[PDB]
Order: sequence, then C-alpha cells, then structure tokens
Amino acid sequence: TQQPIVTGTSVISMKYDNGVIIAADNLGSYGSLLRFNGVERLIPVGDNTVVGISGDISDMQHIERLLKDLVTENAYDNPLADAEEALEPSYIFEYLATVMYQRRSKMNPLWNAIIVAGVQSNGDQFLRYVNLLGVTYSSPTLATGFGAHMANPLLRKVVDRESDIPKTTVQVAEEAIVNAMRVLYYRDARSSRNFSLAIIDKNTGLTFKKNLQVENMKWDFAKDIKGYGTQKI
Amino acid sequence: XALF
Amino acid sequence: QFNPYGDNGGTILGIAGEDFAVLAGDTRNITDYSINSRYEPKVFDCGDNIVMSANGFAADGDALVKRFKNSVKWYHFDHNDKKLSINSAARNIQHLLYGKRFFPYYVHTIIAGLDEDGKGAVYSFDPVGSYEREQCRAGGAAASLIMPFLDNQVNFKNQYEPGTNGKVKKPLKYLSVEEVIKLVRDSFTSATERHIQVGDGLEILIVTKDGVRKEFYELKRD
Amino acid sequence: MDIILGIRVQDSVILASSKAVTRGISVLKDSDDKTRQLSPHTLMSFAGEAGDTVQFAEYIQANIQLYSIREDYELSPQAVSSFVRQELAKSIRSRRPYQVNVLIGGYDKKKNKPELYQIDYLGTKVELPYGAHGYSGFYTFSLLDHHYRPDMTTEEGLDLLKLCVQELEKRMPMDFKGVIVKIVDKDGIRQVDDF
Amino acid sequence: GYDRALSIFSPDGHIFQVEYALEAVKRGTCAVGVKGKNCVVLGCERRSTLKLQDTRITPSKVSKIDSHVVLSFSGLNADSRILIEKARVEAQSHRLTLEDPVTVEYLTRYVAGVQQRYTQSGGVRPFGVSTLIAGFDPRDDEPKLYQTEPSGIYSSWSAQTIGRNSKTVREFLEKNYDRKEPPATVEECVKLTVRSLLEVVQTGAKNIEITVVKPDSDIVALSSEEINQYVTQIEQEKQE
Amino acid sequence: DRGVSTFSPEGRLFQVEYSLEAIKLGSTAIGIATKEGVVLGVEKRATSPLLESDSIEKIVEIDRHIGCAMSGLTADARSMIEHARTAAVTHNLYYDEDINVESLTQSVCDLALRFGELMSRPFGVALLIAGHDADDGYQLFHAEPSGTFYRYNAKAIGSGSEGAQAELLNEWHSSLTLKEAELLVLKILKQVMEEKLDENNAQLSCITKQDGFKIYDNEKTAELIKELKEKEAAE
Amino acid sequence: NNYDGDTVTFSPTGRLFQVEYALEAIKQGSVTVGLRSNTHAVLVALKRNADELSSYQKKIIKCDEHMGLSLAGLAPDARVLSNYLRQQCNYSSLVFNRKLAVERAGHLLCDKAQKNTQSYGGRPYGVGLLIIGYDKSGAHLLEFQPSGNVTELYGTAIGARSQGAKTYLERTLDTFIKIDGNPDELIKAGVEAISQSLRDESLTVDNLSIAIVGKDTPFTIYDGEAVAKYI
Amino acid sequence: SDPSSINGGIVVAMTGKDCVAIACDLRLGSQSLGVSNKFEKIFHYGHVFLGITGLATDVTTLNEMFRYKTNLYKLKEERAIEPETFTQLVSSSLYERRFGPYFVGPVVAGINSKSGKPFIAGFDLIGCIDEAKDFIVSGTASDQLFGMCESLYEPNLEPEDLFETISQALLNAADRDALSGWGAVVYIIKKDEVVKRYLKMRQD
Amino acid sequence: TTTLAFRFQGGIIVAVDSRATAGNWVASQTVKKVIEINPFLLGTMAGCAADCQFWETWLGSQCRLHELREKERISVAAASKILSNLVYQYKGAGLSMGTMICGYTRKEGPTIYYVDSDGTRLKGDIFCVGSGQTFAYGVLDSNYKWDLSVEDALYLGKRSILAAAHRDAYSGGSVNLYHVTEDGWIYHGNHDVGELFWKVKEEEGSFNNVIG
Amino acid sequence: GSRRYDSRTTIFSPEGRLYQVEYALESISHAGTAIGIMASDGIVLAAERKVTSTLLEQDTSTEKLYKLNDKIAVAVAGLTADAEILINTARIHAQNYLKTYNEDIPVEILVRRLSDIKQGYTQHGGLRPFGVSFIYAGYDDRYGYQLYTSNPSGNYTGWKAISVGANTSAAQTLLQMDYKDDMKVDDAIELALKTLSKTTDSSALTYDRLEFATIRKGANDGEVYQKIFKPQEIKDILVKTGIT
Ligand SMILES: [Mg+2]
Ligand SMILES: [Mg+2]
Ligand SMILES: [Mg+2]
Ligand SMILES: [Mg+2]
Repeated sequence: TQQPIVTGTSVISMKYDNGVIIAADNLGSYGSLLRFNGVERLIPVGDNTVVGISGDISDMQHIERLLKDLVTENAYDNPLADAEEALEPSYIFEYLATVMYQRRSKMNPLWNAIIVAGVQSNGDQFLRYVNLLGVTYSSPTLATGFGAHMANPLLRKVVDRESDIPKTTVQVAEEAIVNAMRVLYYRDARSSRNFSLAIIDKNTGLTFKKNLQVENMKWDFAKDIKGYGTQKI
Repeated sequence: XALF
Repeated sequence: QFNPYGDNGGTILGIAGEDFAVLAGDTRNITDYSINSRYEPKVFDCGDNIVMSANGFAADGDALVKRFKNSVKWYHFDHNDKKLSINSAARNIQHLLYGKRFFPYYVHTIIAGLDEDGKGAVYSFDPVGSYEREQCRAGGAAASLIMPFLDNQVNFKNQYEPGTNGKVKKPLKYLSVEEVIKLVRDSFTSATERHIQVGDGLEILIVTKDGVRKEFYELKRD
Repeated sequence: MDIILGIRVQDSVILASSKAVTRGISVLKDSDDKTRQLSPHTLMSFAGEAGDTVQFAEYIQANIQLYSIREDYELSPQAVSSFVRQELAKSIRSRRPYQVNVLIGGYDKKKNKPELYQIDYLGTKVELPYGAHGYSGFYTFSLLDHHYRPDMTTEEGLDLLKLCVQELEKRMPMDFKGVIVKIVDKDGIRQVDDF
Repeated sequence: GYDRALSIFSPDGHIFQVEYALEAVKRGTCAVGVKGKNCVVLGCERRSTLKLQDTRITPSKVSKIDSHVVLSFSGLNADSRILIEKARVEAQSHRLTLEDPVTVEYLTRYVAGVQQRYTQSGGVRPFGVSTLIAGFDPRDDEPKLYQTEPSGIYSSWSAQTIGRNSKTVREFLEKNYDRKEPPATVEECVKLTVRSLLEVVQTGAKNIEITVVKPDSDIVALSSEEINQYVTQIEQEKQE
Repeated sequence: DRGVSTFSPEGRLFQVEYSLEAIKLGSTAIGIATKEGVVLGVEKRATSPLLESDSIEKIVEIDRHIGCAMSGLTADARSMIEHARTAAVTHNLYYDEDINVESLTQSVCDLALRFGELMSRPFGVALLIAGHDADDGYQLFHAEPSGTFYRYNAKAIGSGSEGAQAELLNEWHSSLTLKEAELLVLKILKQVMEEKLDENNAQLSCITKQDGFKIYDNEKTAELIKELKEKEAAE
Repeated sequence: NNYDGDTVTFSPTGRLFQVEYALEAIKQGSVTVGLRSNTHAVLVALKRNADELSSYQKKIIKCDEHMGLSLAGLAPDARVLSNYLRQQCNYSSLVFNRKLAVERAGHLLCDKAQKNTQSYGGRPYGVGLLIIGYDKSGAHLLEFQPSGNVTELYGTAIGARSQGAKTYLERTLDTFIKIDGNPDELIKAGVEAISQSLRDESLTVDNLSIAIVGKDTPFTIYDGEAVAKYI
Repeated sequence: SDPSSINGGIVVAMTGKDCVAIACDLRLGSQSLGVSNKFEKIFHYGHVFLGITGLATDVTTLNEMFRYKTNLYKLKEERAIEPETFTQLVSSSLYERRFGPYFVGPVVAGINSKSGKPFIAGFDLIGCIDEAKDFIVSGTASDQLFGMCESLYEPNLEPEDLFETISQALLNAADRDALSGWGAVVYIIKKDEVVKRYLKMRQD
Repeated sequence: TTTLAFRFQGGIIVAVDSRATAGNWVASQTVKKVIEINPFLLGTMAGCAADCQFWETWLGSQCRLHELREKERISVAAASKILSNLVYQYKGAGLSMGTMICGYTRKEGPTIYYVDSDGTRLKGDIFCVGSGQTFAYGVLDSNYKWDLSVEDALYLGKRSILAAAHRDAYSGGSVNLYHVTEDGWIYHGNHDVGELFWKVKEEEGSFNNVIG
Repeated sequence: GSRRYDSRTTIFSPEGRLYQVEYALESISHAGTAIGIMASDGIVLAAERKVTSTLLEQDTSTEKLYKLNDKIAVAVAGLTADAEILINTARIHAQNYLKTYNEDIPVEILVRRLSDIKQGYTQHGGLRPFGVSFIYAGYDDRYGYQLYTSNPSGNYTGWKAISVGANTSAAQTLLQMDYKDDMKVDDAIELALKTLSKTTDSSALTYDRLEFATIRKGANDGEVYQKIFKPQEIKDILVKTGIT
C-alpha cells in the first residue's frame, strides 16, 4: 500500500505512417506545489524504444534503473546485442507489464502509468500502455491522466482507426501532439509549459527533442471578460 | 458477493 | 487506500451448436467513462480447439488466459502430446481460479469448443471456479441484457406451440452456424444501444472440427 | 449449544446438557449429546462456538485415552481438569482460540469422592458442588443455593436437577428441547434414558 | 542436521545395516505368537540371569497399543518403545478421524512403514526390533496375528516366533500346529504356546510371560501361578 | 567409505547397480501384454509354511485402469505405490480424466533418482506397471531404480528372470488371447519357481478395458493351473 | 585412484575424475548425430532397446516450438536438463514475449551443469546433449557435455562409435551446410552420417529417430512409419 | 471486556514489627454473576508469599509458573528463594510478556530468612516493581484499599494489632466494591510461624 | 438454494433445487447440486458454489484414495469427517458451505451427515439446508412418517423442494431426485418447476393462493 | 568432504550391537560403584566416590547423588558432566508434569522419558551417546517405592536391589545372596555399605570416599522425606554398622 508523493502528469502518444511519437512535460509536482521543473519523464531504451512514465517519480526512477540494467544484462554473452538480439519494444514492455502486475498482486504497486512507444525490428510500430494495476491495452493513440480525457479526443480526430495510420505523416502527427500539449497546459493544473518530445521512426530512427515550449497561446480574449454575471466594469 |  | 481491482467493462457471449461452437466478445476496453481502446481482443485461441475469454478486470483476465495457455503447453509435454479435451480444460481452469480463492481473479470466464463426441460445448465459470456446461451463456457488463434474450431465442423458453393452449412447449433443436451468428450480432447491437461500456467492434471466434475461424463486425462507437 | 449443568452430590456427579442444536431460525436437531467420556470415571460436557466444541472435546478425549493406554492407568479427575485448563489457557492466546466452555464430572477412585470442575474458554478452573455455563447459571445458581444439600443422594440430586430444568423451561426465552442426564459414580458412567 | 546414508547397498545387493539389525533381533529374548479358533496368545521369554528384579514396575514385554490390539517384540528394548509410542498415537489418531478403532492389519502396516522409513532415511539406523502384533478387528471375532521386521516387510501368521532360538521353537510349531484345526479353546492355545517356549526357555518359573487376547477388547495377562500350572501339567505328560 | 551418488570408472552409479543385485534376489514376477488385456503374475514365496500366504501382497492396484506387480525389497515399493495412487487420483482431480499409463510410470520413475546426500539410497525393488488408456491401449512397463522404464510386450523380473525372459521370447506373439496369456504366465512361473506351483504360492491378475484391474481369486487361479497341466499332458 | 571419490577433489595433474567418469557414460550411450544448414537444423538419433520384446529408448526431446535436443547417456539426467530448458524457454516467452536464443540456452545449461561439479554431495550429470534450434540469428546446433563445456557447431555426433559420423560430417561440411530450403536432403545427409557409426546392425523403421527445426518449420520429431522414407 | 475487572478480587499486604500480613477476598465471578466463594488469591513458595489479583486464568497460570520456577531454583541453589529475589523473578517473568501481558496485579510478601527484615512489593501487569515500607494494594477495589490503608495504617504494629488493621482495610474496601468480597483470608507471617485466618464478612 | 435429505423405511431420499443466484440476478436454473462421490455415496451442495463444488469433488478423490489404501469402501461417517475436518482448518477464512453426506454401508446402514463451513457435523434422520430450508421443513415435517413407501417418499421430497422453490426467491429451476438403498444410489430424474408446479397444483388441488 | 572424519556413532556391528553403546558401558565399568537397595519402608542409595584426594572439599561436594524432585533421586555412574545435562532435563520434565496435571510425576514416566532421550542419541543425530548409567530411587502413590536403572542404550529396568559402575558382577552376587523381601531400611543401609566394603578397589572404606542417601516415609504421617547424608552422618552410620 502506497500513496504517490512527487508526481508527473500526462504522457501522450500516437502512431503515424512510419513510426510513433511520444511526449510528456518536464514537471515533478508535489501535490499542488509545482516543485521540480527539470524532470525528464521520457526514457529511451536503445535506439528503437522510448518509455514514457507518469505518476510517482520515485517509482519512475526505480523503473529507469531497471531498464538501464536490462540493457546491460542483454549485452552479456551476446555478440548480436547491437543487431539481431537487441532489445525490442515488445520485450521491454512485456518485462515492465510483468513487473507492474506482480507488484500489484503483492499489494505494493509501482504507482505509475507507462506508455512504451517504439519500432520493432520488422518496421512495425509498437505502442502499448501499462499501469499500477497491471492493466494493458494498445491503440493508435494512447494517453495517461488528463491526457486520456483531453489529448485522446484531439489525437483521435487525426487517427480514428487502424486504416488512418498510413495516411498520417510525421508532420501532421507531431502538430497534433504539440497542439494537445498546449491544451493540457491550458486546462491541467499540474502541468508545465516545458516538455520533451520523442519520435521513433523506422527510417530516420530515434529523434529525442528536449526543452520544447508551448507557444501560440490565446489569452487576449481575457481582457474583455469582466465580473461573474452582472458587473459591467 | 459470491455466487450461491 | 490502494484498490487492486478495476472494471474494464465489455461483454462476452458463448453459444454451442451441434457440430460447432461460437465465442463472441466486443472489442471495446474502458475505465470509468473513458475509452482505452476500440480494438483490444479478449477472445483467444488457446490451442487444441479451445477458445477462451475472461471478461471483467482485464489484468486478471489476461493473467488467467496466459496461465491456461501455458497449462495447455505443459499438458503436451507431460502427457505425450495428448489433446486436451474441453472437459479436462474446464476442470483445469477451476483449479486455476480456485487457487486464488482468497484473492480472486475478478473475471467471468467462458470457454468454447468441441467435446469428445464432436459436439459443440460451452463452459462458463464464476470468479472463484464454480463451472457448468451449457448450450448458452452471456458474461460481463451486458450479460443481464443479453442472457434473457438467449433463453428465449436459443433455448425457446416461454415459447409454446401456437393453438395448443400453452400445453405443448416449442421443441428444442440445434441452430445452424448462420442462425447463431445472427443471434450474436443482434445481441451485441442491442447491448450496444442500451449499455455504455459495450460497442466499437464485435469479434466472433467459431470452432469446428476443421479449426478456429474468426469474424469481425463493426459496432456503434458512441 | 446453550444449557449445561452439573451437580455434585454425596456419591456421584450428575451432568445435564440440552439436546437442541439451533442454526439461524431452525432447530436442526433435538437429540444432541453435548458430552464425551474422557475415561471410564470421567465425563466432560461442553458448550460454545459451533465446530470448536466437538473438535475440542474429541481432542481432549484422544489425549486422555492415549495416556490411559501408555500408563495402563486412569488419570484422576483433578489431573484431567488441570490438563484441560492448560489447553484452554494456551488456546486463549492463540491466533484463533477455542471458544468452548466445559464441565468435567468425575469420580476419583483413590479418594472415593465425586468431583465437579467448571472451566470456561479463558482457562478459568473452579471446583464446585454445582455448576453451570451460559445464561443457565443466572437461574440455577440461586435455586441450588436454596435447595442444595451436600449429603444428598443421587435420586435427590435428580429431583433437584428436575427443579432446575423446570425453571429453565419456564423462564428461558429459547426452546432447548430438554436435557440428556448422565451420572458419574464409583461404577462408572451411565445415562438416564427417561427425563 | 546429520544426513549420512547409513543404510546402503553393498556389491552383493545387501543392506548390511538392515541385516545387522536382524542380528540384534536374533540376540533378543524369544517371543512367540499362536492364534487359536477364538483367541490369540502371545508368549514371551524373560532371561533368568537377572535376579533381584522388581516385576511390578519392570516394563512388560507385551504392550497394549489400543484396548483391542497388543504388540510384543524381540530385539533392542529401547527401540521398541519408540515404535509402541508411535503406534499408540496412530491408534488414537485413527479413532479421531475415522471414528473407528484400527484394524490389526492397518496398525501392523503403519508400524512396518515406520520401520521401513528408517532403512532409507539419512542420519538414522534401522530399528533393531521385530514385532508380533495381535488382536481382533472392531466388531469381528476372527483372530489376527502379524509379524514385522527391521526391513519393513510384514505378513500374517497362523503361529510364529521371533528372537533367540526362534528357529527351534518355529520347528516345534511347524509340526505341532494344524492349519485345518487350530487350538479350539483358550486353554489349548495357551498350552501350545507354553509347550513351544519350554523347548527353549530353561525353567518354567518366572521366565515365561503369557498374554491372552480375546474379541471385543478382552485382554488379560496371566500370573505366575496360572502359568506354572501349565508347566506342571506339560512335564507330567512328557514323562511317558 | 564413499559417496552415495558416485560414478564407477565404467560410467555407472554404484548404488543403482548394487540395487539391481538386490532385485535379482527377489521373487519372480511376470507380465504379458495382449490386445485383450495385460496379465500380471507373481511368485509369493512364503518363507515358512505357517505364514498365511494370502497376506503376501505383491500385486497391487494403482487405479481402476492401472495395476502393479513388484520384485525385490518389497517394503520399498509401499511409498512408490502411495505416490502412484496419489498421482493417478490427483490427475483425475485436475483434468477430469484417467491418467496415461506412461505418464503414471514416468511420475513413479522420477522418484527413483531422488536419492543422495531426498532419500538416502535408491529403491531396492523393480516394478511391472500394467494398464490401459484410450490413446496407446494395453501397456506393460518395467520401472527400475535407475529412473529408466521400458515398455514391454512381455517381461519377467526377479530371480528366475533371465530364464523366464528367454522363454517369453519364444512364446510371445501379437495375437495372444487373454486366456493363452494367463496360462503362459503360470507355465513359466512353474518352470522357474523352486517349490511346486499352486494357487497358494502363486497369484494372477489382469487389467481389461471393460472390467478394469482385477486380482484373481485362489479358486479361479486353481482352475487355470489344472487347465494348464491337462493341456501340457495332451501332447 | 585416490582422487575419484567425489567431484570436489582435484587429481595431482589437475583432473576431475568424477566428471571424466560421467563423460564415460556418454561413450557407452547410443549414437546420435546433429547437423545444420542456414535454413534448417536436424537431429538424427539411433535408438536402443533392451531386447526384441522391449521398446526403443526415445532419444529426442522437444523444449519449445523452436528448440529441442537429442540425448546420449543417462536418460533421467536428460529429462532433468530438458525440463530446465523448457522452463527457461517458457520464462523468456511469458516475461519478455521473446523466444530464447539457442546460445543463451547453452549458457544456461553450462552454468547448471557446472554447479554440480564444484559442490560436495552432488554429482555431475551423466548425459551428453545435442541442442538444435532456429532463432532470430538463423539455425543453430550445440553440443553439451556434463563437464559444463558447450560448443556451437555446424555438425557433430556423440555416443558409441560417434567418431565415424563425426569424420563423415567433417568431410561433408561444405556440402550439407548449403542445403538451404530443402528439409529432406538435409535429413538424408544426417541419416548417411549416422550410418558411418553402425556395426552389424542397420537402420530399421522403429530404430531410427529424426527431428527437425527451421525457418518455417516448428520443432517436430519423426518416429515409426514417418522415417521409413529415409531408409 | 476489561480483563482486569471480569472476575474481580483484591489483595492487600502490610508490614508490622518483625512481621508481614497479606490478605485477599474469595470472590470469583463472571461480571455480575458470582460463581465461586472459595477462590483464594494468595499462594506461597517456601516462606515467600504471592498474592495475585486480575484475570483468574492468569492468576492460576502464574501461580503454576512461579511454583515451577521456585522449585527449579531450590534444586539448583540448594536453598529457598528469598522475597527480594522472588520479586525480581516476578518482574522478569511479567516483562518477558511485555506486548502480550498477563492481566494481573501481583503482590509479594514475606520475611527474609537471613536478615529477618519484613518485605512487601507490588507490580503492574508488565512487571514494574513497586516497593513499599508500609503497604501494597491491588485489585478492583484498589482505590478503596488505598484510602483505607492510608488512614488506618501506622508503623511498627504488632502481629495481633496488624491483623485487625489489614482485616478492616480489606473488609470495608470490599464492601464498597461490587466485584470484591464473598469471603476473605488473612495471612499473618512471623519469622518462623504463619497464621491463616478466614474473616466473617457480608455475603452480598 | 434448497436441499433436503431424509431417512425412512426404504432407505434415503435426497432432493435439491437447481437455481444459482448472484444477489437478485438469477445466474443459472440448471445447476447440479448433488455430487456423485461413488455408487453408494452422495453429497448435497448449498452456500458458495465454488466452495461446495471444489471441496466435494476433492472429497471424492479422498474417498477413492481410502478404498485403494484400505481395499474397502469408506464409511459415511469417515467421509463426512474428512470434509468437516477440512473446512474446520479454514474456519474464519470465509468458506460458505452447507452440505449433507448421504450414503449406505454394511456396518452403518443408511446414514445422513450434515456438515457446514463453521465446522458443525451432525448425524440425523432429516435435514433441510439452504435459503429455502424452512419452506421445505414445513411441508416435509407435516407429512413425514417412517413408514412411507418408496413412491410416497420420493414424491414428498420432490413436493418439499417445490414448496420452497415457490416461496423462496433464491430457490427454483428444477428438482433433482435421488433414492439411496442397500444396493447404492438411484437417480430419479430432473423435474422442471415450470411444468411440475401446474401438474402438482391440478392433480393435488393445492396452491390455491396462486391464480389458477 | 566431511564424510572422511565421521565415526558413525549410530550404527550396528556385524553381530548386531551398537559399538558406541558397548564402549560407553566399558567406560562406565571403570566408574565408582553405585548401589541401590529397595526396602518395604524405604530406599537406600549408596555410592563410592572416585579415588578421593585429601584436599578435596567433601561436605560441599556432589558427584554421585542428585535430587530430581522432592520424591525422586538418582545415583550416577560415568561421566559427571554428561549426567548433569540429563539431570537438568529430568528436573524440568518433572516440573512440566506438575504444571500440567497438578500432581507429582510418577517415577516410571520420568525414567522412561530420560531413557527415551538416551535412546535418541543411539539411533539418530550422529553424536556420541551419554556415557552415563543411572540408578533412580523414588516414590509415588501408585507403585510406592521403586528402583530403576538406565544406561547409554536407553534401556531401563526395575529392581529390588541393583549396582552400577565398577565390580557390578561381584556386587550383584553379594546383594543376591543377602537380600530378602521383608527387609527394612536400616537393614538395607547395612547391606549397601557391606557390599561396597567388599567390592571396593580401595584398601578400606571410609566416610570421605562415600555418598549416601535414603528415601523413607520416616516423616510425620503419610509423606516422603529425602535425606542426603552429610559427611558426619556417613561417619556415624559407618561406625554404627561396624565397618570402621
Ligand atoms: Mg461515447
Ligand atoms: Mg468459569
Ligand atoms: Mg462487595
Ligand atoms: Mg451481590
């Protein structure tokens, strides 16, 4: 039995024609206090997988260490560690999914929601979700926390089903992700303006973007809003 | 609860 | 306080014919009022002509299917590649479920296939391992909507022969695979209309002596 | 399980135990014998939580019988009661205690004296001229205080016991379906079939 | 814990520790079991190099396992107490779970199973004891007589002897005991048991113990005078 | 001394090889498999005439569809039978079906090598496990203390094994009836036994799909013995 | 001599005699042959019988859909080791959704056998194994020895008179390695290889045992009338 | 469901001139129901006396335990245990059950055979020693006993006078407590004689 | 649930309903509540479905192991006690079982043992167990005599379940009948309450409370 | 491994004897003789101290005779250290029995349990047996006065008079000669001392080389008293019988 202390909010992601995109802000909240501002919640594993984690940050740092150790262990007695026997997104996910469920079954969960985004060796997009309960699911768009309520609706207007994935380019997909991050900044009280974004493409590989900012924000209309009903001044 |  | 259970919604349906059996289930996965996936299969081919679904809390459902699939694998190793009969699978699943009697798998399990006489078989389980063979069973969120419709249409309950003064019952008979799929599709469209956790897509697994065939149908996405 | 009584007289111990076994709003049985013979001259009646009562009584019976075989010798009622008390005294601080109250009626062959012991589930032992467990005592103790004499015969004891059962049948809320009466004396244990 | 495999196979296929446990039995005082038509009698030798004994308190050779079953033995005395204790516990445990006393076969099968377990368990040596187990099954009037030995094998006998000079008394019983017509009465059965011990014992004074078991938990041990009467009667008939 | 689980220079476990010598000293047990059933027969070999031979239990039921005969240190077989019976019933509980004869034999053989420095020594007994199942039909297995089991059409174990096995080699064919097999076990037992064969010092049994595993009465075997003697004198 | 009482003792020349005696048990065992191309890997095993009334001892065991082995020596030890492999293959699938690499399979067997050669009380495994499999890096063949030494090979053979088959494969190396996309021809080469280890006896229908795994072929064993094709 | 006040009862101990007194009531009940009027709460191991109030099962259990321990003490030491030593033994034994205690209020009383000094002591349920020159009280009417002892007691009382003071303290305290009474016993202890008296008191 | 079994001149009658409920949801109308342990032993099931079904099939395995080991069919007393000693080990864990072990042996004769999950084990001639036990008792007791015929006894057991099936909301579906004799148990069919009620109402003239 | 250095204490000889028990008995045969004699109105325990030194503190010494409870005592023959281990166990067992049943332990029960412990060391554990033989002298209300002996094998037997330790062969012959059933305690005291005086390996039997004890009903009315004799009391009883 836990309670989360230092937390990270929404992780959002989607598939596009050649790969996957994933994003998450750089905030580490301490309840209502916006305590830490330099927190990286996207963690790459190899050159073909990015694990995005929300929820308790101490448990996130534990998971980082596990993934870091997994890369080391895979390299042992493995001449093809950087080739055929390299870590796949599906291997990394299933490992985490096993751990999450084992921990919930021992009534001592890792208080997280995790999205494993990556590209398989055969070029297939991988995008799957797992959380503190050991619940897993996959979809063309996946999001945690407020992202589930506000990002998914926006991202699903681009990729509403499987057949929309080949029609969606990396430019369109990234634009939707960046737009979703702005909406979350407007409406999620435990979000920050600064965020990271990662693209795993089957051709161009892993592109990790740091220190992005929400921009092109609409605030001007606020000046006209006066009072809460009758008040004219 | 159960199924009786 | 940490609550180890959750409700992933959805509903499943198993019907047994004379020389076949179907196990259907919607592909929608939810938590609370949010959709997680519009296509997340929960009806699985486990080998030896056994299809299985464990609806309810998806984590416990996946864990159970995963363990049964593994149970089939070891049954082959330990008993000279002997085919696991549907009745033997059912008893095996009871022990899996009851094994966690004091921390249950929160799932309504249904399996389907053929018995050792080549006839259609559906077995249904409660969360803690009580099981029973039936011609007909709906499970999950919309079970209460679908099941009485099945009683009426599959087992011809409350239907009497016209003009016999309610004395002669409508005779029982096996349904064709075509007629069964019609009842499945109508059951799921009706459940989709009146249940918020049911929709998106319908996936049916049909089991005959030839093997396991699949069929998919769209459902309303609201 | 509800009514168990015990009366020690001049030359014997008399145990009366209700026959009713009730679960919910149903009397499942009306001929239940709430007693076990621990040894030829030692009898134990019992009452309390369902399941625990019989499980405890039989466990004690087995242990006393084992002792009898090993030593080819019958333990005294005082020795048996002490053994039973210690078991209950261990039990009360267990993970799940035996919720069983007992009366041990025995005839000591060495002393040529009857002996009645009352032991509750906590392991609280007392030797008495007359005893009861549960709500029975609240009627029978005052009645026996008045009518009991130490030099009574077995027949006088049975009439005194009839007087208790009548009072219980008059003023008790529950129907306990009468009692099985057993007498413990120098000649061993025997049951009164017509009560 | 001490793990050593003490009981092990030798090149010729023998377990010497089990066979040496039989030698301990062969050293032990003679014990004999004879079953009649409606009774079983257990006779036991007591060596007479021990005077100044207190027979009131000295452990008796025949032990009650339950009110209906008895166990005599030959071999190491200390070892026998362990088997008897285990048997007595199992007898009460059987009454507790089955709500019925043990059969003589069941009790024998248990005791033999214990003896066997010590022939292939690490850190332990076999029991230097062979037993004769006799009695009557609950609500049954057919006499039962079984024998066990250190190896763990057990079997039923019409009559049998174990211990020192047991081959001599077995020789006697083999020609004197008729299968078609066993000792019809208690007296006949006791006499044949005493006769068989008199081939080996020495004197019929305080050297012979006799215990008679009858149906429905009817067990009684004979006193010196009662046994001496059989000894006196047999010797007078012998001089012929 | 030396380790219990030690290899000899030839590449064999000393204790396993020595246990096989103990089995050669054991009483003869013969099994014959046919398409109508499997027959199991044993030499009782009472050490003395006072011993009640009907108490000698060297043929044993494991389940309704599986039987077992033994030879060697027969006391060692009790825990093996106990394991076999539990394995058979446990499998029925988990899978609502009869357990395969081979799977049962494999479960028993897994105990065999669970010894060392687990139990202190190998078993000193060989088992003939006979049974029937729907898949492979009537089967006869020979389970040794080495942990190895061979399936056999016919097999003899015990003191007169090599002589009886050579006889079974000639006599066995694939079209044997159950009655022919019963007589063949009696015939070969009578040849290798020390004392003269009769209904009291030899026991027969069989397992059929229909009636399951059955130990024969002394009255039934006595008639088969009489039938056997008449047929040998008839030519 | 004085240094062969247990596995924990070194000889003066630095030898482990109990391990060498375990190795001897393999030499007494019936011959089994392993070989592979780039697409498939094949096991061929000569089964042995007690007599004409007995069955033929099964030499080949399946470990997963993509892996399995053949044995030579103590069969119960092979059962223990093959069961361990089954569990490790199965652990890899359930936890990582990943087919166990044949090379890791060998490393795991090496380390399990090793622990039994350095500790008091235990004993070395008395069996040699030939593990074949098809994983993400193509076809593989391993030779396991109970000393702990595991060796990846193109082809090999273990058991009695295995030198005859091993010499043949050493000559045939350049031929059979290029039998790609042709199962029956790779088996034929294996059956011809094991034939070089035969004396007085020949390959019959219930004597020969063949197994194969490859690119679009799950690990499958052929016995009885299914191997009559290759005689 | 308060273990210390289910059965009821009281013990009181006093010192006098070259003597000690210990007294207890005889009641054993189950809350309102009086069950036994013969239940003595004072025991002795050699010349050392121990009174125990509280939960009756523990009173009996501890008596049996201290008999057990003092018997082994005597065999090994080849002498009877003294009050000062026994007091430490009681304290040790009670604190051994610190987080699952015996629900008792023991009271040691006796005269040291070597020095001849009168000794009394009291304990809480987890073994905290309460030594006192004057008096020790325990049980369901401890408040009443404290009041009676504090007013009635005076130092250096003779055995015959001490008897009257301790008896009157116990009786009048017991009469103001519902769960105490039903008879009483008083031990007067001198260097080498001990007198035991049963008191007449109201039986309600 | 409603289950009964009573002892009489001609052996033992055992009767049960076939309804299974999850709260007010009728989950099944076709549940087997009688377990066939062996040709001479029966067991009835009431309470938690899984607990009863799992532990009584387990009981059957323990009875099979008994007759293998002892070369003799297990007594009804011994069989019931294996079950009662099992549930007693789980006492407080939350098992919910109300069972009746019914059978015939030579030494005992026809015997019925009530065994429940709080460890109670009772030998007796008549028992009714389940949510509708009181309704079954009402009809059974008022019409019970020792000298009932096999025909009348079978009907009374059936009629008692029907009475409970009618009044108790958590009982119904169909009646399953068994008769236990010296030769073993005999199945006397599945009787749907849907048809049985009207058949009984018409022929018997009872159930006047209902609109005919 | 360690197998090389294992003596295997719990095994049989080819003749079916327990090596270590036989050798422990050989050890005990060199120990100072201890005699127990049971009379109708009490029991005598007499024991010879092992070659005493003149500077040994005799009065505050305990080598042979130990008290188990108020009703039971033992005479030791063998390793004293071993005996004390067994004595403390026996003392605890007697108190467990009293605690459980509120009755003093019957003599045989205590003897059996202590003998069962010794048996355990001969059958399992791989440890050496206790090199100790006891003579138990005690009373209970069932059998009255009782004498027992136990040895390293764990086998115990009851006696009217018995010797353990050195020269038991000679000592048992002398006891068998002069013992009779209607004997009194005071007569048994004389027999015990006379027997030691003849079987002793010393030149002359003196008070400083003896331990002595009686268990009489010589207390006031129906109760048993244990008397472990003081040095001066042994000196007096030795003069009173005319040995010195
Ligand atoms: Mg919607
Ligand atoms: Mg009380
Ligand atoms: Mg008062
Ligand atoms: Mg009052």
